Amino acid sequence: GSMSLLFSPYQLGSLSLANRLVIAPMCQYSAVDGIAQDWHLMHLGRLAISGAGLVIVEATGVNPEGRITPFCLGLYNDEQEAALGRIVAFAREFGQAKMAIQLAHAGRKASTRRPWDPGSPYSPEEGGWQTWAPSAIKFYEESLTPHPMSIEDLETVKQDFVNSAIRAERAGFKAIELHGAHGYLIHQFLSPLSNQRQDQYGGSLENRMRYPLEILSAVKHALSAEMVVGMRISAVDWAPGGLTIEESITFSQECEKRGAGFIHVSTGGLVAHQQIPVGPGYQVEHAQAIKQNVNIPTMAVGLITHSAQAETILKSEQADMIAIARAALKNPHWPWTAALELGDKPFAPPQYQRAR
Amino acid sequence: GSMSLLFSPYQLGSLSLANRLVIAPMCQYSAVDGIAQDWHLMHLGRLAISGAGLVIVEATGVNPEGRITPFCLGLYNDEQEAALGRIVAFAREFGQAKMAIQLAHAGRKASTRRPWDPGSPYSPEEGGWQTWAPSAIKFYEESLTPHPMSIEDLETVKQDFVNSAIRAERAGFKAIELHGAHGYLIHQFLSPLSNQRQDQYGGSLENRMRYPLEILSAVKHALSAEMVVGMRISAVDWAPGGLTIEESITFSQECEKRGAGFIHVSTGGLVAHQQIPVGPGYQVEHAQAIKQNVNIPTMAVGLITHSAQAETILKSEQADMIAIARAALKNPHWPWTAALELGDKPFAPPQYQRAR
Amino acid sequence: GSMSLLFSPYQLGSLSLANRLVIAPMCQYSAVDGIAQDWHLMHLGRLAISGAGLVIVEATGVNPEGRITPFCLGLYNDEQEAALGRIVAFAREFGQAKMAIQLAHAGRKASTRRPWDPGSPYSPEEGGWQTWAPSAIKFYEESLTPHPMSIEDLETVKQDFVNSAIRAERAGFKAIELHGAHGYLIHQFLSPLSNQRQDQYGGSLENRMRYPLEILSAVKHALSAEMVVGMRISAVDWAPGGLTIEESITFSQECEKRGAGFIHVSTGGLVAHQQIPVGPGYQVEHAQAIKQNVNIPTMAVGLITHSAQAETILKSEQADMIAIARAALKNPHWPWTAALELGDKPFAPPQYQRAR
Amino acid sequence: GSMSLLFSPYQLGSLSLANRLVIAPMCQYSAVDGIAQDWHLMHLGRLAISGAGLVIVEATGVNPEGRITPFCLGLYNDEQEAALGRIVAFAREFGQAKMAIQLAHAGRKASTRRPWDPGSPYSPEEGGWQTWAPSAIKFYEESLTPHPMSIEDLETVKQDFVNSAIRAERAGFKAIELHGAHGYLIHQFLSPLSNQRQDQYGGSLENRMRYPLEILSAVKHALSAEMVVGMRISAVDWAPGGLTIEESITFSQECEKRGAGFIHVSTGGLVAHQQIPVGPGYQVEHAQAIKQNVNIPTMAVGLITHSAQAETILKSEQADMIAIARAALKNPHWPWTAALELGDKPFAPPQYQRAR
Ligand SMILES: Cc1cc2nc3c(=O)[nH]c(=O)nc-3n(C[C@H](O)[C@H](O)[C@H](O)COP(=O)(O)O)c2cc1C
Ligand SMILES: Cc1cc2nc3c(=O)[nH]c(=O)nc-3n(C[C@H](O)[C@H](O)[C@H](O)COP(=O)(O)O)c2cc1C
Ligand SMILES: Cc1cc2nc3c(=O)[nH]c(=O)nc-3n(C[C@H](O)[C@H](O)[C@H](O)COP(=O)(O)O)c2cc1C
Ligand SMILES: Cc1cc2nc3c(=O)[nH]c(=O)nc-3n(C[C@H](O)[C@H](O)[C@H](O)COP(=O)(O)O)c2cc1C
Ligand SMILES: CCC(CO)(CO)CO
Ligand SMILES: CCC(CO)(CO)CO
Ligand SMILES: [Cl-]
Ligand SMILES: [Cl-]
Ligand SMILES: [Cl-]
Ligand SMILES: [Cl-]
Ligand SMILES: [Cl-]
Ligand SMILES: [Y+3]
Ligand SMILES: [Y+3]
Ligand SMILES: [Y+3]
Ligand SMILES: [Y+3]
Ligand SMILES: [Y+3]
Ligand SMILES: [Y+3]
Ligand SMILES: [Y+3]
Repeated sequence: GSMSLLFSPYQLGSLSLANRLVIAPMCQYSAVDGIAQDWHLMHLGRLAISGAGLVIVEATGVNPEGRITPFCLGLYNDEQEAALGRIVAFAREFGQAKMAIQLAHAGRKASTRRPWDPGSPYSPEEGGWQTWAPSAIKFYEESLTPHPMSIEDLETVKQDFVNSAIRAERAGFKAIELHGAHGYLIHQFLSPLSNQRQDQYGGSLENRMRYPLEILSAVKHALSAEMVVGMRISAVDWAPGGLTIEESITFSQECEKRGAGFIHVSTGGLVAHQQIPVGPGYQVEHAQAIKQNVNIPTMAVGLITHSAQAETILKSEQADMIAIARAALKNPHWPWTAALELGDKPFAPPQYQRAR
Repeated sequence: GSMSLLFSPYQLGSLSLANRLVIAPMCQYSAVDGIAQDWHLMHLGRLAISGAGLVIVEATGVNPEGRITPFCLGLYNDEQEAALGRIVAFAREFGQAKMAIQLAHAGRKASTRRPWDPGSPYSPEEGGWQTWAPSAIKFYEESLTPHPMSIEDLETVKQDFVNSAIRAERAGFKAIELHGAHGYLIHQFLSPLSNQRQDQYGGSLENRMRYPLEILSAVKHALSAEMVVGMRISAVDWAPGGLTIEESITFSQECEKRGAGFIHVSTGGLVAHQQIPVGPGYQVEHAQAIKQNVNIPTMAVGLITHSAQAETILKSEQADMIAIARAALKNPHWPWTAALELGDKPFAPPQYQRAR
Repeated sequence: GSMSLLFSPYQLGSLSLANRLVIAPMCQYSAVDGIAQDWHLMHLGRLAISGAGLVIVEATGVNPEGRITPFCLGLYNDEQEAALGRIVAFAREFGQAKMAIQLAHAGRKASTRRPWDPGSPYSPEEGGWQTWAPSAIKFYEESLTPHPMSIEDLETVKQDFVNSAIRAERAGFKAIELHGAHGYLIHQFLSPLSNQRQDQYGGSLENRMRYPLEILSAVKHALSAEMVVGMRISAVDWAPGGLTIEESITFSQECEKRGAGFIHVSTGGLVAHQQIPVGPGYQVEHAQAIKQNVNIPTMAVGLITHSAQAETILKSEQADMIAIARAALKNPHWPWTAALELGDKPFAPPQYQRAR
Repeated sequence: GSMSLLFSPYQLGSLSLANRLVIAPMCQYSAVDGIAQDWHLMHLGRLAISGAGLVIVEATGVNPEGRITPFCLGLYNDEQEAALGRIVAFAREFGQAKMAIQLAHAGRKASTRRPWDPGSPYSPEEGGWQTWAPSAIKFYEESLTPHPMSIEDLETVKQDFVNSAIRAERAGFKAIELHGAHGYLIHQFLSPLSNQRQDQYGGSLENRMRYPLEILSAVKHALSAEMVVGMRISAVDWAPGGLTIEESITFSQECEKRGAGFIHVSTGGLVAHQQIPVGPGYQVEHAQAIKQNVNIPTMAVGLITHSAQAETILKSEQADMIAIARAALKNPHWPWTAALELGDKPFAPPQYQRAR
């Protein structure tokens, strides 16, 4: 690349990327017992040949109770690892995208239904399960009060993150994103609205960061040095008394000190009474606040739908990388059109080059 | 549908379609021994969820020597049939498209390379094969002169079409398109530039139509009556002394009498010295000529790239159905954008409805 | 031009046009006593530099009572002629469009309000006037029954058309379009729903065509031979018992025999109880019916909004020229984008070439 | 407006604007003796009905020698004022834009040719004139060395700015933009590359700002209090030893103290050996630097071509208003399309509402 920043090659730690465009993680709710299915090969295989330099696989539960739904991906046994490795192998052969995976634990937001099947969370008798959380504070008022995690629970989930990370590297993923955003377990520890613990893992900012930073360090220590481990954050909670940009800056700096390779900057998701001023680029200001206070790449996301918008965000130095989600659902070849509009050569596998 | 013709439900014989939009067949050159691969599940699965009412699988050889390349799909053994049936099953579960397959024999254009691997056709020592044709007339001057087919050769290929058709119906395909276009075997019989036979299968128009009409009747007789069997034609050869629109009208009328369910109207492909006046809708006039002389649905194709162009073709009654190929490679969700521009509700699988 | 038909130079009679794109006439309702104002210089000057090869000025009344509204253009005195000549001179200096004007008489549809001021027609005491028509049959039930025109009335209006044509030629217009469409005076004579006369100007088709053909012949005879005089028609009435495409074909053939230079093919407008199947290219079929039966250029119009749609209409030979109206109101530089989409050089005046 | 910031009503000093979209000044080189012509009515009248809330008329010379070219607008006599007043009156009748004018003196860049007539500046005997500048330093090496301005020259040109401002207010303009950018006279004083004076108007930053700040204060004092007077700046020179963003921040703050109503942030234009990193939004970072240090509205400009890009600039608080130029030449109804893409009601005069 030469004409635009968006499609110029970029170095993410030890990982050489074809460009600065990222496909954000998007849950598909199409797995069986956490095992990726034909849908994921069709869905992720398309994103891998889209032209983006990095594709982040949807939130993947580190243990059965960490899945958002009974239909989410998991990475806690050999059968799930083999299915994901097959998809990574397809991406290696046909696309120019590096494959990353988002390791997650849904915390108090687990055991829920597909978004297109509205209703209350699955009760244990309906095939659901009781959730875990830093504190016994509910997100869904209609379901069971979450189990407050003991010190041994913290070590169990942390080891599950480590084991899922080791499986991911073995399956061929070149980067890992820890899901500390959108109201799931790590975010639940970070924010005072959900963390009311009275030990050293709740209260002050340093206490609320303590367990998420342990997970990051433990994951980084269990992987080879060339593996990239990043953190997706919710920089603010959009609710009174929640996470502030100053605290998220501090957390992002602490993540960098422990070897995080990038910060993926999102917002919201912690409480139902949030008020989010949704609009084009409504989270770009938060990405710029993070980028100006860390020395690792920052990914912006949120209603980024046009190449000229994406390139301005990079050129004006609001972020280092552009992530898109819904624009890629509408047009999975968004990078093709975007590269042409910016004057760069679009990527296309040989099978598709008669349309180029 | 209610706002446009393009996205109003349509009946193709006994086959109820969600709309009048067709994805034209597009060779992928990604098979192994004729067996569909992961690429085809990714490629065809996406087209099946695109919103189109009908997806026509790429040209599939009825026997090993009928493949265009060593990397084309085949439908002459159980392993190939099972792999295609798996893709059809994916379409039945997630998409609203009916699945069709184009049964083909490449004739004198067989045993060639991938289009992105330029070079001469594969010689027999390179893993290629000598081709079959109605007459010993070469398309590629650098390769072997094709073997002119005897009467028993005609019956062998005809039975191969029948067997592939039976396999296709068993694999779940609801429609079959016989490939009588683009310079392959059936087209080679139809045109005087390639058919110089001295028996009852060459010479007059009725002789040149005789063998293609036999294949159609044999295929239609070997399948259940609710199966749709259509014919893709090259209405003209774009070369002096070749097929004329009057002859293609006659052949299309003869196809209807034999039970053909639709006519898919393309042009060209027979000889290398063709001069094609390519441009937006350059084959639509040929589709209107066929439509005005037959009582079965006519599909138009050829540089149809915009919804307003497609809808005008239907409203002005130049054709009954719209086929797209390259526009679907560039944007596999073309029907999504097209439906919105025409004021109709776009189709999207539930996994993607948060982008709708 | 060389890449598309739409932007290839075209010969309209003795007029050499830059392309085949026409801006259809569009009433602006912004005149004072029929005199063009600053609005018309802003509006028509923009259309003249748009890139279209031909701009047709809105329906211009040949006498005060022939105006649709008190705010319509007129061409029956020196002050109106001078104002229009100033606009034609602006077009000559900056644009590549030839200037045409639509000469009209509203007949029984005259003396009405601006479309954005809904209400009954202006009564004579409100500043309106009683209308003239072939028969005493109302379009608006709330207004005065129109005067049925006597023999001297026919001669008077015909002479008004002649005088306006002479003024138009003197002001610099290179083509004239007679408004025989959309339910106005000439159309009122053509259709049996509005013409119930008992003399030689009503009854048979030959009688209903008689007065419109006299106007055409008289206009053609009064102008220099290189002036182009065309006819805009309503090919059908979209009402039971109205004009048929067969009758409009005959009238269009009679127009050519009198020296008409083109047929502009529209539909509707005669009666309020019409049912029009509106949609993209819904009048293109009617244009093709006329084009196949005359040897003068045919202009298609009606929801033509995209370059690929326009080029398909020309390439498939449904019409000889493409007319647009509402697409040019939405984007007055529609030809700029259209030429780029078709691969041709877009026209731009030197003041705007830093955007090219 | 309510759905987007770009099309929400905005307060610019005492001026109520329909939205936050600005049409940037664009020289047309179509005047005669500084008098606006039919071209300017066509061009500026279209911009006034485009939907933008503010239209800035092209750089207008405060005296004959301050014009960039012999074909630029001037505002130093009654005939020029009356012609501009007739355009403002057209805008007031049909559009929703408030009208502003850019008052300028080209300094050492005066007496040049139309951009589409490349060549050396007009010499005095060819109808050109010798230029004035803070120092006898040439921009064009082929022309006469500019006159270094004496104390009376400063007072004379300052009075010319005052007189033109009074004429502009009398002609109906509601805002004035002083042209302190793009290498013209005021910019020539600000930058050390062009200002080498040894008196109190050169040397230190305080000295280089002294004369531009006098012009602003004198213009502000001669107008009514409700008139808006802004400053267009070149925030950096893109050349070694030129203006820095720190210096432009200081100048912008000094402008605010003396009553400037807004800062319009551009860059470059001072020296020919500049190297500008052109790209989408390449001047937005400079606008944000100004916005973060002043309490008056800041306008961003420079390759802003898409609504999502423009809205992101506002929502992420890089600027308060969006200015477009070349995008408005390509599509003068850019605000119409932009409002629809952002979900707001587009503005259209009643004559055009049948296209909405
Ligand atoms: C269908 C869907 C699934 C998503 N799943 C995830 C997820 O698993 N993990 C995550 O961090 N974000 C998820 N998100 C949020 C996106 O990653 C992204 O942050 C959000 O959609 C805003 O970006 P966009 O406007 O480009 O879509 C999902 C979004 C959608 C629409
Ligand atoms: C990559 C590619 C593969 C194709 N393979 C086939 C094929 O197997 N059988 C066939 O009948 N046409 C084939 N075609 C031709 C298309 O079906 C279609 O008729 C042609 O591309 C014109 O349509 P379009 O302009 O919409 O692309 C292929 C076209 C492309 C671009
Ligand atoms: C505002 C407006 C004014 C029009 N005025 C005229 C007219 O004066 N004479 C005429 O023959 N048609 C007139 N028409 C009809 C158009 O010329 C054209 O035939 C019709 O709008 C369909 O074309 P389109 O879909 O491209 O707009 C007008 C249409 C509009 C929207
Ligand atoms: C034809 C043309 C004329 C221009 N004239 C002026 C001018 O008179 N005064 C000025 O400050 N900028 C002028 N400019 C610069 C623009 O105002 C604007 O700052 C620049 O084009 C970048 O914005 P854009 O990318 O939206 O076009 C002109 C630009 C163009 C293309
Ligand atoms: C036939 C009467 C009339 C024509 O409209 C005479 O010119 C009235 O203006
Ligand atoms: C200083 C002389 C001059 C510069 O503009 C002003 O009078 C000449 O017009
Ligand atoms: Cl293990
Ligand atoms: Cl999520
Ligand atoms: Cl083919
Ligand atoms: Cl009309
Ligand atoms: Cl300038
Ligand atoms: Y323990
Ligand atoms: Y920087
Ligand atoms: Y019909
Ligand atoms: Y009379
Ligand atoms: Y022809
Ligand atoms: Y002096
Ligand atoms: Y703020």
